[PDB]
Amino acid sequence: ISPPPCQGPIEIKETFKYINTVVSCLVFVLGIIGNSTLLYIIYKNKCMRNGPNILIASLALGDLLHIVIAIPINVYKLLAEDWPFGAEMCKLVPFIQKASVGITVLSLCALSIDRYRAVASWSRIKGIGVPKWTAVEIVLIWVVSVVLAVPEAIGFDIITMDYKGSYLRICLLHPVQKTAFMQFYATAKDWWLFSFYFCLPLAITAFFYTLMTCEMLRKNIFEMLRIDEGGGSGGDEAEKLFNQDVDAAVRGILRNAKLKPVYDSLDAVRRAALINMVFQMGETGVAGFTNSLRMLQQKRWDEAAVNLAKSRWYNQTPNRAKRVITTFRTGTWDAYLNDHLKQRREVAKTVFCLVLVFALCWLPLHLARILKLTLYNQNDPNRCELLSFLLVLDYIGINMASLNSCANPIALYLVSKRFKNAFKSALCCW
Ligand SMILES: COc1ccccc1Oc1c(NS(=O)(=O)c2ccc(C(C)(C)C)cc2)nc(-c2ncccn2)nc1OCCC(=O)Nc1c(C)cccc1C
Ligand SMILES: CC(C)CCC[C@@H](C)[C@H]1CC[C@H]2[C@@H]3CC=C4C[C@@H](O)CC[C@]4(C)[C@H]3CC[C@]12C
Ligand SMILES: CCCCCCCC/C=C\CCCCCCCC(=O)OC[C@H](O)CO
Ligand SMILES: CCCCCCCC/C=C\CCCCCCCC(=O)OC[C@H](O)CO
Ligand SMILES: CCCCCCCC/C=C\CCCCCCCC(=O)OC[C@H](O)CO
Ligand SMILES: CCCCCCCC/C=C\CCCCCCCC(=O)OC[C@H](O)CO
Ligand SMILES: CCCCCCCC/C=C\CCCCCCCC(=O)OC[C@H](O)CO
Ligand SMILES: CCCCCCCC/C=C\CCCCCCCC(=O)OC[C@H](O)CO
Ligand SMILES: CCCCCCCC/C=C\CCCCCCCC(=O)OC[C@H](O)CO
Ligand SMILES: CCCCCCCC/C=C\CCCCCCCC(=O)OC[C@H](O)CO
Ligand SMILES: CCCCCCCC/C=C\CCCCCCCC(=O)OC[C@H](O)CO
Repeated sequence: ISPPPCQGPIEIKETFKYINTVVSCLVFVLGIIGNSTLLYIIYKNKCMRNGPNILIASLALGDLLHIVIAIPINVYKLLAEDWPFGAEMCKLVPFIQKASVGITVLSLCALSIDRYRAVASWSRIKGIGVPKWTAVEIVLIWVVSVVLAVPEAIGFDIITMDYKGSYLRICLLHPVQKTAFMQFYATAKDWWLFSFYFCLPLAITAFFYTLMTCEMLRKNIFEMLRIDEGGGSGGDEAEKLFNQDVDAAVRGILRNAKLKPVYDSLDAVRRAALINMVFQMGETGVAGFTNSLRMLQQKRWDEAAVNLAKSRWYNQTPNRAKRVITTFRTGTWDAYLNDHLKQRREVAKTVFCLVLVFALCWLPLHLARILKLTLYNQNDPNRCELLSFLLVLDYIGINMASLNSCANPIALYLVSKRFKNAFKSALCCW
């Protein structure tokens, strides 16, 4: 017997009824096949199961449970223009959904941490089967996500709304909560969702991804020099001593006037090539390539490559010079590519892609909720026009956030050739 009143929302809600229904059905089909296939693939590859990619199976299973339970209910609700179900279903759907993105949030954090740990060591000796502590991680992730979603199950209920004489059943977080905690949860829910399900995963994953790429860069520079010196051995002690020589070499470069401008201007990979040269000829010898240094300062890669090729250094040690100059030219590790550098590159790509896909899928909806919280005043005279914009962004945000439930298998297919090959075997060859 409770009502609402305006103008702008009406046609947007009706217009988006078909958009929301189509996106949900798309997510349902793409998500059901992609995540089932992903689970199938991950557990079968015993070298995958050995390590961090078992957390990706946790991702896929959590999204699968949301897809099979919550999305059909939402489709029925959209078409019915009412909540046709009972109170139990009203409590179940938001509980399942909140638990599922919690599993996604914590799995992505765990994946970025475990990838960082793997990079930090030399001569990694893997065990057989799922590592015991990764299994503990999975249980903990799922238990915490479920406990955090419990308030949805407690708070949601069915109420009847009267809209201009028409009665509608609506499933929502009940306006009156019984306990003081549940009343606090209702007031704080919107900020809490932004904090735990958006800010926390971005903070954890950005930090550990950054640590991981920094250690990958040091190991790649270490292998670059060892390969160019005819061979050598890695390990924590060997790397630490080498890193001190690198740090000292960069300290020298920053105190020499010819080298600092080109060094500061260069990217990380191209700085390694310049450090490589400093290791071979010393600091003053590198300063001699004024024309070449100028070209690298002005980003003339091909031009700089030719000038370096025409040098005494090139004549004496051509094989090393060719590799160094390719590094300058491409800004990649392709000339020094071995299995270690190959595996480091694939690892960085998959973690980066999954986190970025999560962030972009969810950012519009979180931005919706925030703008509505801070800005929407119904007491402001032009109340209905601002609502129209927020309602449209909220609808877009809902569909884009929903896409993340099916996006990870597709992203893995597109980014990792290992996963792409495994996808083809399971689907195209079945
Ligand atoms: C961490 O979680 C969030 C963080 C920040 C903001 C929102 C967050 O989560 C939500 C979200 N949360 S909610 O507002 O508490 C809510 C949940 C369920 C329900 C019914 C349907 C049971 C009555 C009504 C309201 N609501 C919707 C929503 N979608 C459609 C209509 C009404 N509401 N979408 C979200 O994410 C979109 C992705 C998604 O998967 N949504 C979804 C889908 C696609 C189907 C079913 C249920 C849901 C929540
Ligand atoms: C694998 C992918 C491409 C399949 C896509 C399935 C989508 C497009 C299908 C599945 C269910 C379908 C909906 C089911 C019922 C209705 C209600 C009707 O009043 C309008 C059409 C509408 C809204 C359909 C639109 C198309 C639809 C959403
Ligand atoms: C890449 C994935 C391929 C698969 C895609 C499957 C086919 C979807 C095609 C059309 C559905 C479009 C539905 C969304 C449009 C809703 C119509 C609408 O809102 O119309 C309002 C009207 O203009 C007010 O008068
Ligand atoms: C794999 C993990 C997934 C976990 C999924 C849990 C599913 C069961 C829970 C709620 C469904 C409710 C069904 C709605 C029908 C209600 C009928 C009824 O009245 O009885 C049940 C109620 O608990 C007493 O009345
Ligand atoms: C991704 C899907 C999540 C994984 C599967 C989910 C876990 C299912 C196991 C136990 C249910 C949770 C047990 C605690 C939740 C029940 C609490 C509750 O329902 O409260 C009733 C409320 O008080 C009435 O008003
Ligand atoms: C792997 C390890 C698995 C560990 C598994 C942990 C499961 C959840 C534990 C604590 C969360 C519960 C904390 C909240 C307690 C609520 C107390 C309560 O229910 O209060 C009654 C209420 O006051 C009457 O109306
Ligand atoms: C294959 C599926 C895998 C699914 C794996 C999921 C693991 C969930 C395990 C324990 C969570 C139990 C949560 C218990 C929450 C206790 C607090 C509570 O229930 O509060 C109700 C409130 O008191 C009413 O008024
Ligand atoms: C690595 C360090 C991470 C540390 C672990 C962080 C995990 C949770 C994240 C944010 C906490 C939630 C903050 C949100 C506060 C609840 C909502 C609120 O602000 O309630 C007050 C209300 O606005 C009055 O009107
Ligand atoms: C120097 C050490 C600091 C290192 C930091 C790393 C930890 C960051 C992790 C989570 C932060 C999440 C913060 C979420 C902020 C939103 C909370 C908020 O805005 O409060 C609501 C509103 O203001 C009330 O009315
Ligand atoms: C592309 C199809 C878009 C469909 C509709 C929008 C859906 C929005 C969700 C995700 C899009 C963003 C995903 C971006 C992933 C980038 C991965 C990447 O950049 O590769 C890593 C490498 O290190 C450098 O390329
Ligand atoms: C996953 C991506 C989700 C898909 C997102 C696609 C972008 C939707 C933008 C505008 C459509 C709705 C705009 C409605 C603005 C006009 C509302 C109105 O009242 O117009 C009535 C007339 O029939 C028509 O304009």
